[PDB]
Amino acid sequence: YTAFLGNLPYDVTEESIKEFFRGLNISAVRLPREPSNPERLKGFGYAEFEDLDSLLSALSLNEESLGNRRIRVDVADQAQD
Repeated sequence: YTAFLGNLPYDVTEESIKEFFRGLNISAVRLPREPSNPERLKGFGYAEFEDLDSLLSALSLNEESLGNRRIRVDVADQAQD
């Protein structure tokens, strides 16, 4: 499945979601942020997730109000859906 978020207050994606996102492993994480060195905080990410475990957290974990930015998490298709 694919989980994309509204806006990340600092915990965005890529390693962060892979671990913070939830209980299950996510196949991939695409965040407009570059952690290779920059370490940016924006709002808009996508991850391939089992959702299952993620779905539970993704439903609540997400949309949290952080400072002035909330990251929404929703399940978006999977391979071919």
